[PDB]
Amino acid sequence: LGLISGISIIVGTIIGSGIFVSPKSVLSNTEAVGPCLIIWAACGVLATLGALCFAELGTMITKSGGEYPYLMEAYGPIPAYLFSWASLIVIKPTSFAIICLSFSEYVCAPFYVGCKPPQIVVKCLAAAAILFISTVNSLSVRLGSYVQNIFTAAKLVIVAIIIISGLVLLAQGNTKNFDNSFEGAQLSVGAISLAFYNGLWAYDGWNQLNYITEELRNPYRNLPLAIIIGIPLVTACYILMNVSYFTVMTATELLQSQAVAVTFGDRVLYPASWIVPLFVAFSTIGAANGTCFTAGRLIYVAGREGHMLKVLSYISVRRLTPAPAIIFYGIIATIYIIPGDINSLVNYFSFAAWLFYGLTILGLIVMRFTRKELERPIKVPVVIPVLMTLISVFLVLAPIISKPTWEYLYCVLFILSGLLFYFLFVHYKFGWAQKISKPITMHLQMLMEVVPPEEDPE
Amino acid sequence: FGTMEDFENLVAAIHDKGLKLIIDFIPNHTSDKHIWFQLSRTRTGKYTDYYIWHDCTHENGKTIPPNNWLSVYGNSSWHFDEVRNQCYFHQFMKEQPDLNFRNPDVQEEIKEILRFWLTKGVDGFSLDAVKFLLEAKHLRDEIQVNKTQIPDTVTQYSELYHDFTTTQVGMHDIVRSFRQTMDQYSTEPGRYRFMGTEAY
Ligand SMILES: CCCCCCCCCCCCCCCCCC(=O)OC[C@H](COP(=O)(O)O)OC(=O)CCCCCCCCCCCCCCCCC
Ligand SMILES: CCCCCCCCCCCCCCCCCC(=O)OC[C@H](COP(=O)(O)O)OC(=O)CCCCCCCCCCCCCCCCC
Ligand SMILES: *[C@@H]1O[C@H](CO)[C@@H](O[C@@H]2O[C@H](CO)[C@@H](O)[C@H](O)[C@H]2NC(C)=O)[C@H](O)[C@H]1NC(C)=O
Ligand SMILES: *[C@@H]1O[C@H](CO)[C@@H](O[C@@H]2O[C@H](CO)[C@@H](O)[C@H](O)[C@H]2NC(C)=O)[C@H](O)[C@H]1NC(C)=O
Ligand SMILES: NC(=[NH2+])NCCC[C@H](N)C(=O)O
Ligand SMILES: [Ca+2]
Repeated sequence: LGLISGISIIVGTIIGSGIFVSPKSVLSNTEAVGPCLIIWAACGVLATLGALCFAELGTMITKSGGEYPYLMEAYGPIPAYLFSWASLIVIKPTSFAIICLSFSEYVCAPFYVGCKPPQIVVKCLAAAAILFISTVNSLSVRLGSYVQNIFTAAKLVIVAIIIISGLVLLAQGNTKNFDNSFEGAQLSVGAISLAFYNGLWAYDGWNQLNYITEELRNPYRNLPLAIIIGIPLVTACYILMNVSYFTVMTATELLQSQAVAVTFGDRVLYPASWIVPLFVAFSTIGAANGTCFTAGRLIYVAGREGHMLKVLSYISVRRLTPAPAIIFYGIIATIYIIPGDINSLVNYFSFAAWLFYGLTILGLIVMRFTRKELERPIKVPVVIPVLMTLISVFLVLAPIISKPTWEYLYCVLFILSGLLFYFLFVHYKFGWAQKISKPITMHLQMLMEVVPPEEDPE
Repeated sequence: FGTMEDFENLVAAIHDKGLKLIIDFIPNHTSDKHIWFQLSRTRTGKYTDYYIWHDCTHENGKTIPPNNWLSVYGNSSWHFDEVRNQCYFHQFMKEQPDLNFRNPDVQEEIKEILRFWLTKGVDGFSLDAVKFLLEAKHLRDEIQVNKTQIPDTVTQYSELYHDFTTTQVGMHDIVRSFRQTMDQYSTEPGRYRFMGTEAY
């Protein structure tokens, strides 16, 4: 991989289903067009300053996983255990639930033209996408990657149609929605903070950039150069798509809209308006099919330290797929969509993710006072992880002191419930602990035909 | 009532509150100070047949009309024009000459007015006086309610049966073509255009 083809993996991973779902709730919190475009630019700065901090840790430590070896080197085994627990039950199944709910908003919306589709059709079509993707990825290890090339191709076709059609209509003089852009706004730290949650969901994927892009012709120069080029190129596409929405829509019509891209495609492309619910739905299950490939990489290394059940990250003998980890992610994702509601799963995902984004970036500053003699090839200026830590404190504390809703309580009570399991199964190796786990490991092994992966660390 | 910018600020403000706006539309007649009528009575171009003109015998300051048809507000529905030296038809007042909807140029002009206000963002129309749109071209006299009444005294509108001046064959097809014009602005979902008719 060169430099130019290193940009292609960064852009193709970050651009997903977020730009088709998030513009309604960024505008709903900052109720003007002017501050709505400031937020979509400021999340592009947080995503590039966050990915530069992860690029330093990824060449410093050189152990696979996610944030798990970065948290173990800085604090010890307690926040490393809490990351593998909170990514097992909170972070990874809610990501799979938001995407499959985003697929169902776009399949159902052209059949309800001036109307709102009922929640039972949105949820029972999103549940059929979770079960179908979990069945395909648990049987056909090579089939998920062949169709991924035509899902990436359908994704950046509909992105280029929206960006170009917005520049043509803006040239003809359709600029009357940007006239008094800063009248009617919120300087509230609960409304600004929730516009950052939904804006940073569309930028999600900047922290998984470390591992699959170490295969470059000259790392330690081409990796930090792929972040300064790759993610501000995504920020240029996200601002241009939101400008393209406000040329055909008022800020009031965008709030009263089920799917924001089927409303755009009804005013611009009339005799072929069905290509927007067709390509966005292909782009969305391509984003859900991609996450089931790496299911088990963090599970395996956390099980090696004894911080995770080892019956997960077993491999089926026929159809060499990580079938226990894929089936477990599908069960928690169908449980999350029954209370459901995108704008409640986005706040639930973003509170847990940015609690641990700010712990590894603070761990970068801890490892400069505690962990010298450590051979840093990439080295950031020290003010970049300082402000990225303080912004992560703002994204955690401000929702619970301004607009405390009930999903922020279930997210705390599920993370700290893992803190009890640390003191009963890791810290105090009780005798009745492995009297339970290996009976479950042995019987699930014969039920699914799954073996230990014929694989050591590397 | 204001300017065109006042109307455009009102349509935008109605839409930000989630409301809809319908306006009246008058297809049957214009004022006699309309530019089409000032061109019609000098026989200028295509505008000669925009209104319904017929020969009459105006002498001694009084007009002998082509038939006995009466205005709704009550006297003869024909008025002599001195420049054209013919009589024109009006259903309501002599300052309101009726358009000739048997002329396809007139039907094209009404459609361009509808497209003008639909482009401004008006959500629909209320059509006034659609039953008065067409009249019989044979121009025969109406039947009196009282047949022994002397026709010099038949001046009130309620003294005639209006079989030839209201609801003629072809009127409903003109209203259906108005609905077809508005259907080209109704294809986007959530932006259906309303058409109501008034006939009392
Ligand atoms: C209400 C809240 C709680 C809800 C909980 C609901 C739980 C529902 C579980 C449903 C499981 C569905 C599994 C089928 C998924 C098929 C996906 C697929 O394509 O497979 C390919 C895979 C390919 O196999 P092949 O066809 O043989 O090649 O098929 C299977 O492996 C099917 C094996 C079924 C696996 C069932 C696993 C159930 C585990 C339950 C263990 C519980 C232990 C609890 C002990 C407690 C002790 C304290
Ligand atoms: C195929 C999908 C199912 C397979 C995976 C689940 C297996 C079924 C058993 C479920 C758990 C049964 C009780 C725990 C048994 C192990 C206890 C133990 O002694 O650990 C030793 C264990 C080591 O065992 P070893 O792997 O045998 O060495 O120590 C630990 O791993 C500590 C970490 C425990 C992590 C617990 C994970 C529990 C997953 C289910 C969570 C349910 C809530 C989901 C979220 C709420 C709904 C939204
Ligand atoms: C047409 O109707 C009008 C009614 O406005 C008649 O005009 C005058 O009506 C008033 C009553 O309000 C009488 O006092 C006048 O004597 C009427 N004028 C004349 C000249 O008689 C009018 O008579 C009707 N007929 C015509 C042919 O104009
Ligand atoms: C209207 O019709 C009536 C009869 O239908 C005409 O004749 C008058 O009828 C009344 C009935 O009570 C007699 O009292 C009158 O003597 C009749 N003759 C008249 C008024 O000349 C009547 O002429 C018709 N026309 C009008 C204008 O009323
Ligand atoms: N690991 C993941 N796939 N996370 C979700 C990525 C979401 C993606 N950035 C989007 O625009 O929707
Ligand atoms: Ca008429």
